[PDB]
Amino acid sequence: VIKAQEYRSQELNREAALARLVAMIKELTTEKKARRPTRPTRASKERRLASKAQKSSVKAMRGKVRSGRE
Amino acid sequence: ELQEKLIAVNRVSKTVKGGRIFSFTALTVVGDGNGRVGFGYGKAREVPAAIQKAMEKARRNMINVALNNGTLQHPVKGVHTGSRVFMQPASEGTGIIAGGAMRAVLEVAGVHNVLAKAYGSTNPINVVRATIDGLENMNSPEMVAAKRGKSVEEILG
Repeated sequence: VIKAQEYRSQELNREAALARLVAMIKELTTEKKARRPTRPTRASKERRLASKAQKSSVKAMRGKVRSGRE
Repeated sequence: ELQEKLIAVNRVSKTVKGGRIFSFTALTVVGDGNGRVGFGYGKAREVPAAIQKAMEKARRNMINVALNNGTLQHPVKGVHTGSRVFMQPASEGTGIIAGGAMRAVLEVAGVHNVLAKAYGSTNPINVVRATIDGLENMNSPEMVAAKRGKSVEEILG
């Protein structure tokens, strides 16, 4: 339901009503582009693995030096 | 003849231009089980060499403890570098009730019954030093009766 009364002229008002209709239908039927989910970059995955391996080596060196070769 | 005990073996690092130089520090206590106890730190590139160095240092840094039939003479404190050790004599069936690095010191020293407690830092090197500090802080009744010109009975009577 549109009410076009901007103008003293009925023909101007009729075209304004049709223009409002077209603009509204366009804005309401335009489809939002879908958002595909992104993953972590494989560079970051390798970073995770590398930090993990480095801390692994440090923790292996740390702590308990048992066996004692004695 | 002389009981030896390895308390801890640690891996230390030096970080040179090429990378890390990993070394091993030992920590041992020797003692005749009759009031003579010493500790040796020792450190080398390999663990058995570190242990041998520590044992050879402990054998020559031994002190004398005046203990009363396998226990202490009186409650004693032994602070060294944030490690506060509290030892206290116990009856002849209690056993060594002591934490790590105190247990070895007391066992090689010949204290068979003791109620010990470690406060503050429990770093083994400083705990061993603190235990030995307390054990030499200990006084015998004869030592007290010699300090205060007085009979042993007049003291402990």
